[PDB]
Amino acid sequence: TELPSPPSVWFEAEFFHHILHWTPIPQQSESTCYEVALLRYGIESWNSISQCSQTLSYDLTAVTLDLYHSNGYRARVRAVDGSRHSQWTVTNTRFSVDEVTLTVGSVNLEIHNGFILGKIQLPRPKMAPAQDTYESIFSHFREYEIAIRKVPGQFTFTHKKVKHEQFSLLTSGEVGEFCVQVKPSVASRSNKGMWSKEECISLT
Amino acid sequence: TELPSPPSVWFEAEFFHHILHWTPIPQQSESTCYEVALLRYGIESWNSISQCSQTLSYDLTAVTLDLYHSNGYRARVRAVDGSRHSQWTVTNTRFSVDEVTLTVGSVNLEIHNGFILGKIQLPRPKMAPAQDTYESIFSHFREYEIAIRKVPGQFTFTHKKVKHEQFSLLTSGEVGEFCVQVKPSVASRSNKGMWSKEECISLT
Amino acid sequence: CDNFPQMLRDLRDAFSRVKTFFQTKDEVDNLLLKESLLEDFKGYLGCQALSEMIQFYLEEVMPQAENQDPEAKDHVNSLGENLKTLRLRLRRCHRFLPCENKSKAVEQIKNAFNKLQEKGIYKAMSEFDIFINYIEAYMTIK
Amino acid sequence: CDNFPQMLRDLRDAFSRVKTFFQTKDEVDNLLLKESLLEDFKGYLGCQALSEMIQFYLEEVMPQAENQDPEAKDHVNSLGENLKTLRLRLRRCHRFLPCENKSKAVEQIKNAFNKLQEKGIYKAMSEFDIFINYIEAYMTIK
Repeated sequence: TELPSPPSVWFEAEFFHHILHWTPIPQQSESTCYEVALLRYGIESWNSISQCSQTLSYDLTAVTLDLYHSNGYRARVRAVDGSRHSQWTVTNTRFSVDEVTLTVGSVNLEIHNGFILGKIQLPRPKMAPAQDTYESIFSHFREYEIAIRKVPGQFTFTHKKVKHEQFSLLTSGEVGEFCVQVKPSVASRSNKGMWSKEECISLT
Repeated sequence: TELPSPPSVWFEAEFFHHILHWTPIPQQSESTCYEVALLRYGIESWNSISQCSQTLSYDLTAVTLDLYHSNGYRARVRAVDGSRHSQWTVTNTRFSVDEVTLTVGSVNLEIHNGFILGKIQLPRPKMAPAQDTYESIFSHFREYEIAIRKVPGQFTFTHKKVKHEQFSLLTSGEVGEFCVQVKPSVASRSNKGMWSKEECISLT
Repeated sequence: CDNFPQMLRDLRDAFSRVKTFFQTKDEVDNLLLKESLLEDFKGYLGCQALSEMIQFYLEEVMPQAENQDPEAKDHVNSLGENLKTLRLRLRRCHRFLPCENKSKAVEQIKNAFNKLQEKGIYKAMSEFDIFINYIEAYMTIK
Repeated sequence: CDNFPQMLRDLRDAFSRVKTFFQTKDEVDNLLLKESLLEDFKGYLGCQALSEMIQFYLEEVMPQAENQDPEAKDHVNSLGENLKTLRLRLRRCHRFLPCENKSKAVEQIKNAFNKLQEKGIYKAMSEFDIFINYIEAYMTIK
């Protein structure tokens, strides 16, 4: 008779995109919604961001801008229907820079000499202070994994690794097209990354 | 029947003036002289400066110039007459900067306003390298004790203390002459000093 | 110097495998490691602070834990080795953990003295005047 | 800072009253305190060297001496107090003997932790991620 708490709450961050996520209480009625609440680690003060959300994800980037200067956060979600509510279900872990998934803005390819130059525009998110560029926060140890595919070819790849947003790739001449993807990281940290959207370049 | 060693050997140093001194063996015959030998602490190598000296003091400044850059010396004297000699009598302690008696070149007095200015020319010994000025060796902590006497007056003094080679003395006007002496030292060290030669100044 | 970046990571990794088991429990939410420690770190006691902290985490913290929550034993220990291992690679590149290293000169000498029996005492006391000339030399380095 | 010049002197003075009794005996004339020590002093182990030396002179050297030549007992002890006394006035003006001081932040914290029983273990392990963010902060200070 007393509403069920949401099974689990968790973050799905990316450089300024700290969306919260949760799973629905079983038998969720068409009138039930959820309440999203935050907490700046260091102050026993929970702040209610949302009173009602008929979604299973809320974007908390804006109230978590200090993420990369703070010591994490704690979110928690609650189910609401009529006068009753479900116990709060807090995030299992603290939300810091640790859990942010490293992605990359894009990659442009230029076919030169007989080699290919490529610069990696890091991500530039709208809701991101000027004082906080991907380079500021992550000043040193930016490495990338590069996967190059050939076409016409088979769905196979060559793997390389660099330490700057501008790399090159020793070309042998004989191909009709190359495609590349990147995956960033910071050696000092264990943050997982995400392979960029494929960016092909015709050699012909 | 075997010549007696000199009772004791000792230094009487002053900024570059490292004279050695010793007492005569008893019943010193008119034909006995002494042998002066040095030793740079750090090398078991005694070097004979003098073969014969019918004195009781030898000036070793020249072979001890490194005194203020070295870790001391050890002198020793021996009695010689005919084919026999006396056991060596080494200095009881190592000769370093410690045992150098701090003196001062001089002091010039100028009678101004109604006060007296005085600058203390530190000692400038001939056999002293340019690289070694009293200020170089003794870079910081130069203090002086000042004794001022009044004349006409009684053989009494006023005592003061400064920290620079140029000091002044609050004058009350009513005297006919003042005389001063100084005594240097270095607070970091326990070196004894020597009161300068009196340097009077007529107020009239 | 040695392996700066990497060794840091090897460390956080040992933690990612435990972050949970422990963050689950943590209920009160006030910062223990107050930024004041980051101040002792940005200070001259910095080497002491860091050494005192590692000393803290491998003797008090983890120990009382590995046992406390047995199921955690195996992994707390793992982290607590990447720590032991960081300490070393650290107090090697002297530039970082000097307060945990020890002078060879002081040993060579401490050696000579031991191999000079009853006489060692005399020469030691006779050069103390130089010892003082050294100590002062050390103070002008400020 | 505290009493730089003077305390040095107060020390050599305690020695002038003994310089003899000991320099008399010293027969072999090779430098024990090799200038290499002055090198560890002009180095990062400098604090260690000096602390190791004082540790040397008050535990090995003097001790074995004060007793060795009883007649020297009273005065070696005197010097060995101007030493004890220099140590303090020194590991106070932190700028000089940091390797002998201990962080308050590490205590305050080490305090909090002790006054949190079974729970202290959890929060300690939960913030270790921050500890690592500090340690790295300390390394960028080089």
